Amino acid sequence: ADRMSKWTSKRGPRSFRGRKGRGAKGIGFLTSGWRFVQIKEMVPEFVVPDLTGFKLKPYVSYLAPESEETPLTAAQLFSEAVAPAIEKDGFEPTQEGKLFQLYPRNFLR
Amino acid sequence: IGIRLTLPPPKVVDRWNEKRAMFGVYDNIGILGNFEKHPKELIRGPIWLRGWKGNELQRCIRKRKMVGSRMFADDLHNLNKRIRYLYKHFNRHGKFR
Amino acid sequence: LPPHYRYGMSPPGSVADKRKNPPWIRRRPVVVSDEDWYLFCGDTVEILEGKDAGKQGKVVQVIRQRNWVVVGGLNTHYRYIGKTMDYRGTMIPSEAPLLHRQVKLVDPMDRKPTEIEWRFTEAGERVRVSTRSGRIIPKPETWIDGPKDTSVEDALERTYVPCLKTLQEEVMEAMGIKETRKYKKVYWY
Amino acid sequence: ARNVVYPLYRLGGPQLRVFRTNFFIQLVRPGVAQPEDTVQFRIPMEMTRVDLRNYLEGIYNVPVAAVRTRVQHGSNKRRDHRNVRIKKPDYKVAYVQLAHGQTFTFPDLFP
Amino acid sequence: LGQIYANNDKLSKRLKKVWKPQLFEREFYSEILDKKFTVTVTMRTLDLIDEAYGLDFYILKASGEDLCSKFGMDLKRGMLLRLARQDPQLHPEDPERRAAIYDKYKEFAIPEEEAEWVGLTLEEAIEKQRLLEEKDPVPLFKIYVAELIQQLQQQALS
Amino acid sequence: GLEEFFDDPKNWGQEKVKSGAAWTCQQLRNKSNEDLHKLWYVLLKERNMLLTLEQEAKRQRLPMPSPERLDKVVDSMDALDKVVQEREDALRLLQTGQERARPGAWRRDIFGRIIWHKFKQWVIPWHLNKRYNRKRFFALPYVDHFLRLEREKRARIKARKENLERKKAKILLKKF
Amino acid sequence: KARGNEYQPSNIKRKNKHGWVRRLSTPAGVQVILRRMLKGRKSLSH
Amino acid sequence: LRNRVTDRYFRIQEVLKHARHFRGRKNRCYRLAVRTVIRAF
Amino acid sequence: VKKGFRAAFRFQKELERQRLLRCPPP
RNA sequence: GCUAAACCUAGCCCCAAACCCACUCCACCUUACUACCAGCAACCUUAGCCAAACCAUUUACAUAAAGUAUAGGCGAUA
RNA sequence: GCUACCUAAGAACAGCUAAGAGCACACCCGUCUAUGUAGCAAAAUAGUGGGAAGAUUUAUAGGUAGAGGCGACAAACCUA
RNA sequence: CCUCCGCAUAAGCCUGCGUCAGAUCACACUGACAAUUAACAGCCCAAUAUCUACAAUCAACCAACAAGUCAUUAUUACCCUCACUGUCAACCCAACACAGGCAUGCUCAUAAGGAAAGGUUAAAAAAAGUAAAAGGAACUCGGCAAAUCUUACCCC
Ligand SMILES: [Mg+2]
Ligand SMILES: [Mg+2]
Ligand SMILES: [Mg+2]
Ligand SMILES: [Mg+2]
Ligand SMILES: [Mg+2]
Ligand SMILES: [Mg+2]
Ligand SMILES: [Mg+2]
Ligand SMILES: [Mg+2]
Ligand SMILES: [Mg+2]
Ligand SMILES: [Mg+2]
Ligand SMILES: [Mg+2]
Ligand SMILES: [Mg+2]
Ligand SMILES: [Mg+2]
Ligand SMILES: [Mg+2]
Ligand SMILES: [Mg+2]
Ligand SMILES: [Mg+2]
Repeated sequence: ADRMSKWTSKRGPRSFRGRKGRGAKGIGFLTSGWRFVQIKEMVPEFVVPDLTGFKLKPYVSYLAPESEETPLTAAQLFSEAVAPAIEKDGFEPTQEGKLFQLYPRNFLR
Repeated sequence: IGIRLTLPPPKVVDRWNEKRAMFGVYDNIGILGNFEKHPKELIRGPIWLRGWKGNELQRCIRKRKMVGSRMFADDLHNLNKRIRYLYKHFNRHGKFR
Repeated sequence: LPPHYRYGMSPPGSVADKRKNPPWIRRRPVVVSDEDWYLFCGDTVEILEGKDAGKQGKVVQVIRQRNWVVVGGLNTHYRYIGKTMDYRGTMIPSEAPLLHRQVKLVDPMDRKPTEIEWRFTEAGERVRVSTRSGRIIPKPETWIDGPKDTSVEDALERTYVPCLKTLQEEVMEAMGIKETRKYKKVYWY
Repeated sequence: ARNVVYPLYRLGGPQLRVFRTNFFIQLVRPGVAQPEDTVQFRIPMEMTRVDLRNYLEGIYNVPVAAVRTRVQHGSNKRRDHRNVRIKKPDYKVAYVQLAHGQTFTFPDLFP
Repeated sequence: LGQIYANNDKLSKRLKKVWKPQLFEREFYSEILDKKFTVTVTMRTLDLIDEAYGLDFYILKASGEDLCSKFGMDLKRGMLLRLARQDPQLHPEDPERRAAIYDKYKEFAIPEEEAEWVGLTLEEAIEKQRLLEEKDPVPLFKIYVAELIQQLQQQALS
Repeated sequence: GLEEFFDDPKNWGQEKVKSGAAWTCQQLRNKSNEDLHKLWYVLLKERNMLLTLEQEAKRQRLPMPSPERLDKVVDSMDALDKVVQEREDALRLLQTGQERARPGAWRRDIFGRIIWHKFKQWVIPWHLNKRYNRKRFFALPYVDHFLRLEREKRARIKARKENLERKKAKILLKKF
Repeated sequence: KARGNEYQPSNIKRKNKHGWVRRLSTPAGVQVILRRMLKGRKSLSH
Repeated sequence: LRNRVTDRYFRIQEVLKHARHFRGRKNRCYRLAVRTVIRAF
Repeated sequence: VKKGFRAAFRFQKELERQRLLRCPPP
């Protein structure tokens, strides 16, 4: 009668076992006579690029010199897209009619 | 066997410390400082018993009045209990009544 | 490592250390430092007290949690190594750690023990300077690439043209992926 | 991708993309003599069978014929000096059958 | 909520007693709001109203700690607001009448920014405050742009 | 293919493999978005391979050829994550002016302690969500006492800490 | 007869009887939880 | 404990030196020794 | 670990005496 | 000569001062630690042991005035 | 989650004789004896026995809680 | 030689006699490594109205009483497929590797599953059986127990 062991899908009776799961993220819904309905849009499609002719490697040669850190804040970013502004003397008010919403995230990772 | 084998590290003490050399100084401020202050203002301790003797029960009572409102719930409760007990012990249980 | 850990000669992730200080020991901790710390790994230092009193030598290891300097081939006492079978083994002179204050720094010109301060020089900037004598005591201290190594040119190309694009959108553009659909709003709360 | 909030797919909405995948995987030697063409991986719990299939197809360009996952229990028995139970972590195992009769013997490392 | 001695002698039982007041249901007109409210009123309340003459007057006159009802407080607040704004309460065809009514209660009638908060609980007040100073955050980009503009202006000047 | 899950067949059984340094953040910052993405996949495969190797080692009762490399890779990955995330944050700030993407708010629960309730994402409005309305966000008077007690406990702990520190200092002084 | 085994386990019952949700459901239950928290228990509810 | 006893062994000895030559526990066990010793005296 | 010293000293003396009794000098 | 003994520093108590804590990501009121769909809601004198040698009204919860005026089966006591 | 009573939706009852019938398994209870009494057991074992198509036995989930419940009243039973 | 047990499923427990390495009635004890793969089982079913008198008992005759366990229709809405979790064991509740408790489906002497005797001696006393001359209740509170079986009569 352990209180200390973490409650999981292995632990209960049949119904309990059926219900819980691990952190899987469901891929569809369930209907009629327990027929699962896998929706393609719910499934995450991995957007892998082509690595042919890609000169970067997973480690960096020791000979590369040291340099001090610079946390990329917003001000810096603005400065590095301020030339056009300067010339004048590129911004969204809302982003509700936009695919990749910056605030209440749509995009994954 | 409770007693111990190796005799302790020798407790060296400086009797001529800044504390003990100037102990009792100013203590006696009134009788030769035209009573600006009392020596009961010299004593630095708990705010309730600062120039005031008392009993056990009396002390408790004092604590409850002078501090009570800013005491920790549990501690306050304990104090109250003590007071209850103490009163009973004094006013009833005992000898010579 | 838990609290009240005793930093011995062996490092905190070894077998010997484990043997000495397992997770359930409960010894008395040894009292001792400041960032104003002048003894480094590789410095030449003079042993004031104990064995080799007056001798100089190079510093092998510094264990600064215990204010220790380990001197190379000095302050030595003798340890048996190997062994295991029913015989001698072999005989090493192991090095005892020296608590600082017993160990002073040596000048390069004089070869004498000196007390040191961290004076900010005009050259730029922070470095040791001797009090009794003058001048600076400095400091202690090839590659060839592999198959999975970038190179110095390819690391520091810098291709980041900063737009207000997002990584994802840019990636999509690069791909040539086309999404005609749009996201229906959701009640987050 | 593990430990991320998944956006809510309503009905007409877009495909869910994973740019920069979070979970990473390890292929292992089978313990109990499997058939030729079966490959045994250790999936991180949150990743699905379908996801695994997709993952293999994209990043490694392998022709995956079928996938069958399974949740292995990691032992809770085993205690400390304190008598507190150290739990070995529970992990997910994946039986991935290759396509085209490709075949795959797990190679000898450490010769 | 209290206790009684049994026959009003102390040497009998002490025994607990709840004296309840006599509640009634009554209609009530109010000239300030123009509406007929049905309320759980007691006879003392009625008496008080009579003394004060109008119900509205009573509501206004009677202090918040003697009113002893949240509904009453709310009503008072509403009345105050009405007094302040000078809202169309009786609409067209009765402007003169409205004016007269207002003049009847020339006394009272606090500035509008005080009358909003009258008869609120603490929590309610807090909520109101939150609502007031809510606002979606200002994009930093805009701020940056402004700064840039300022800089440009400065440059021009020098 | 599945050849990528192991390293070069030359390196099997060496006990020492050369693989220099992690990606520092500055370098990552200097690189493009697409480029970064590309690098990520390179990293990922390597990581997987390393994991596999580790597993193999565990199986065989033998030690890893060079376990620092795995660590380095991990570090690099972390750096990459940080850089991109930072950029995203900056973008968000520029556009909407929001620290954190996922929305939430300060909510007092049943137990009285104020929590950052992160918002969960739904199809229907909160007012007719049957489950959400059960999840109550308010205290009631029976909690205040408990809160007070908790506070007191916290204070006691703090006191203990502080006095202990003082004692230690005193001891040190005595010693030297 | 032998009366030692009063306990006769079934998880569902336990969860209904003694679960977090049940505790939450009343003020008393809430108070219990609070008390446990104060004490510093590793398992507040079942 | 403020002030508790350190010189206890000695007290025990003070009785036990006389019981040294008795039979049985009496010569070891203080509780028994004391009674015997007193009687002897 | 009790608070005293005198007792300890006494014990030490006793021990010494015992030692003397046991293995006396020439 | 075995069992054993022995050992200081872990920390803690009382104060003084000063008003505390609480979001890496993810999860957590449904069977908490559970990605994703149409219903209710908090406030309501403490009591009793005990003392009165039983028990039934009753029985406490800075200094000084003062244990004074008062109260009280005019007693316990307050 | 024991037991007392109930609610929901379930399950079980061979064989022979001819209905809260008879004999008699499985199941339920527990008459008498012996053993056991720091026990195999904080009420058991061996036999012998009452019932065993019914006011039967029983698995699951829910309900009634102490100034109470529940009770074919034994002042039973309500986690030794 | 036993088999009054066995294999499943349910509930419960949660890696608890698999491999290697290691130590210390006799050697399931510690560390590492491995394992249970869905088709079985859970995890369901878009609205609004509208329909559902005639048991079960081989359902057929008979025969009842306590009166019962398995259904739609109309209209509108609707192309997307097989995700997620249980799957080990010599096992649960009785403080124990406890003669006790423990639902259902098959198996009714077993094709499963097991071992009453560490060795020796053969005293008393004690326990469980089997034995019996002649007699046959003379036993004892009582034919309790045992053995063979069955007559009559009260009380309640
Ligand atoms: Mg009394
Ligand atoms: Mg008395
Ligand atoms: Mg009496
Ligand atoms: Mg019958
Ligand atoms: Mg019968
Ligand atoms: Mg009776
Ligand atoms: Mg009776
Ligand atoms: Mg099985
Ligand atoms: Mg038992
Ligand atoms: Mg067999
Ligand atoms: Mg045997
Ligand atoms: Mg034997
Ligand atoms: Mg005979
Ligand atoms: Mg006779
Ligand atoms: Mg006779
Ligand atoms: Mg008989």
